[PDB]
Amino acid sequence: WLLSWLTRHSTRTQHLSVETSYLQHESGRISTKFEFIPSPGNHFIWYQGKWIRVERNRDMQ
Amino acid sequence: LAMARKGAQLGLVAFRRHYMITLEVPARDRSYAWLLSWLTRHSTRTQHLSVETSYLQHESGRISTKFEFIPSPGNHFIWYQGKWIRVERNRDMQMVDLQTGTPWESVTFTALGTDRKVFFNILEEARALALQQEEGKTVMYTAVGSEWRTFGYPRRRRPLDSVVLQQGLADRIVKDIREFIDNPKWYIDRGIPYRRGYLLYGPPGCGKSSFITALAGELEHSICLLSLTDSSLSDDRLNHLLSVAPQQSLVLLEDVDAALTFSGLLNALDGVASTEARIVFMTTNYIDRLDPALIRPGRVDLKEYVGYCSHWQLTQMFQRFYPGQAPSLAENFAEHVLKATSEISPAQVQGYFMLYKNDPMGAVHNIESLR
Amino acid sequence: MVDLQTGTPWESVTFTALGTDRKVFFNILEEARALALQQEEGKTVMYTAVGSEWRTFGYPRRRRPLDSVVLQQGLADRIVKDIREFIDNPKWYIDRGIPYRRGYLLYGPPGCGKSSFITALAGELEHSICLLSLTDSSLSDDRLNHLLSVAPQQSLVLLEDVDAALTFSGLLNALDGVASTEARIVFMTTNYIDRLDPALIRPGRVDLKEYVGYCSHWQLTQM
Amino acid sequence: LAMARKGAQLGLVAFRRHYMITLEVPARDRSYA
Ligand SMILES: Nc1ncnc2c1ncn2[C@@H]1O[C@H](COP(=O)(O)OP(=O)(O)O)[C@@H](O)[C@H]1O
Ligand SMILES: Nc1ncnc2c1ncn2[C@@H]1O[C@H](COP(=O)(O)OP(=O)(O)O)[C@@H](O)[C@H]1O
Ligand SMILES: [Mg+2]
Ligand SMILES: [Mg+2]
Repeated sequence: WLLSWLTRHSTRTQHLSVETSYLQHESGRISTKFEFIPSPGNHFIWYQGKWIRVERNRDMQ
Repeated sequence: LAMARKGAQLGLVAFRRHYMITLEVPARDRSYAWLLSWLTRHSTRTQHLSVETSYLQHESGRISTKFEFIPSPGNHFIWYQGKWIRVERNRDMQMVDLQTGTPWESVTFTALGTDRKVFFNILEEARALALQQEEGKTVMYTAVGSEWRTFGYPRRRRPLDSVVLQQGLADRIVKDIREFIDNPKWYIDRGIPYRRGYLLYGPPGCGKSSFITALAGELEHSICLLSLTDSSLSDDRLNHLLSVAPQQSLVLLEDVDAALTFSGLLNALDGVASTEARIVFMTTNYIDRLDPALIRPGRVDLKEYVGYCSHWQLTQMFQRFYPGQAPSLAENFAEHVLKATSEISPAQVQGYFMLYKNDPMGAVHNIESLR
Repeated sequence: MVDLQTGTPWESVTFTALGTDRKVFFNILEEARALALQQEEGKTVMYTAVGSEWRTFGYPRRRRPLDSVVLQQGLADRIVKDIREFIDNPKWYIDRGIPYRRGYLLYGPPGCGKSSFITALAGELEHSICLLSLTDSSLSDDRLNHLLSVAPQQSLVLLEDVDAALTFSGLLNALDGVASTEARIVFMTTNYIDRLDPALIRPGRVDLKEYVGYCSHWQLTQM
Repeated sequence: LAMARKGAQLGLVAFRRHYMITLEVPARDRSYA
């Protein structure tokens, strides 16, 4: 929910990661749609208030 | 102090650069194959490559081995519409436990340009490649009691050009069925059951069951074969099986003339308490046993007769079984064939060419044996 | 660490060359494949129908070479050409609406090599065999239609002593069934051709009639 | 300071060699045998 809102709200973003939907229904029918979310790192977005620092970071766990 | 001040400024500059740069990272999301395959085709001149081996050991003693090459761990430089792009595939100290116990893999694409219209094309190209590589197959379903299960391997799609009927006879049915799939809102909004009826009738061996087999493969739909001569089939067995049919499928009935009763067939064909997106096809070798009121709109939305071979069917079938021949040979043949036979079904034309496979001119000189 | 198989270190092998041409490694991988495949030798796996299902029958037999069954000259090559033409041309059938199936009939005196040759032919083409004798007691009309409808890919169907044929009327959909799998080759063996109907051996059901006779002068020199 | 200066020049030369050097790596894809 959060990630979808981020992409919808910004509409103008640089670092993005690709998630692929492989809805291979058992009929030979393959349905593929692309859902875009921000990539590994930090982003800045504009809201009613001042610029907000958003960060998505990976760990060793 | 001096080093710390220099380091902080550098990092800030990189972030500003990142805004005017571009980064994409996919991690084991089944995008690797599509992206990587496009990369090798696009570069054509590459140094560091890794080998993935395909071991398609079909159970027949047959071992099939092919090598698929992809770039190795590290970085590469490619030339595109924009300025030179730095592509890197890098390994990490983290580990995946899901599939095979292998290192986590990250692929990063960094470009000089500030326009993001480029990658939309790149991803789509990979989808085109992956679907071009794979070939569609029609999945067949067989009723095992009250449920459906896959039957053998996915069969290869018989092309629609093989079943050769009169001109405009195949195109009129295609228009009706393509309209049904592309308009799901017109039905439910108006409370109409989202179902479409079709009937093909005629003498045996005309192509009633032949055409329906090839139509589903073109539309990327499955088929539910059902002969009305089974011994373990009853009335209650059939009502359930037609309600749990896979989506994007066509229901086929063979030799409806032997109807099971006629009065009990009403609620079976058009049941209000039934699923949506159901397409039914009906084939009967003898129309002289069905009631004319059975084929009205609501149950059958298009009546069409499938007759013997016409001149249009003979000229085209002669070119399928004997390609590369002169057009005049596909006129002397169709001329004398109809002159020696009053009525001839395609099943007899399909079997006659089996005596002279890939042997033109023999069919014109040996028409009298068909008496 | 690998947790999949055995708890071993993950292993990577690197080949590094100074030269700028990539023609070298293409040869290296190919030679390695040849070495491993030369060592192993293929075996023909035999399958037997136990009622309505299929089960393995004994161990994989050692492939009897095709030169062991010694028939007249040109008889082994004509059958190889006909069946290799069928396997290597799957597009010629479906495009023309013909069922992708091939019929074969072998007739002659008993003990001439009809069933012997079929054992060696599948080994040459690296195909399996589905043994089926026409003397079973639990076999009926519907029982045979099911077994013939799920054939393994790259396999040959064998029939023993077709002369003693289960009913004849129910055999029509069994021989040429529209609802059957693709890439299916059927073989028929009868020790007496004087019991089959002439309309039973037409194209569509039987695509090649072949007689197996006694030893000629050429066969004695080779044996 | 000294260490940082030396590393930058050396590392770049290797990258130039990477284009002029071919590499093949298989990883436990049943090609090891
Ligand atoms: N109109 C046609 N064009 C090409 N082939 C046909 C046609 N009609 C029938 N055939 C061939 O006849 C065979 C069986 O036809 P079938 O579907 O059993 O006829 P029906 O279902 O009308 O009794 C198939 O192998 C098919 O290729
Ligand atoms: N043409 C042949 N060449 C070599 N051996 C043969 C030949 N024909 C038959 N045999 C031998 O005969 C035995 C049984 O033959 P079989 O396959 O039962 O004959 P059929 O099946 O024609 O009745 C086998 O041991 C086989 O080695
Ligand atoms: Mg029919
Ligand atoms: Mg015998």
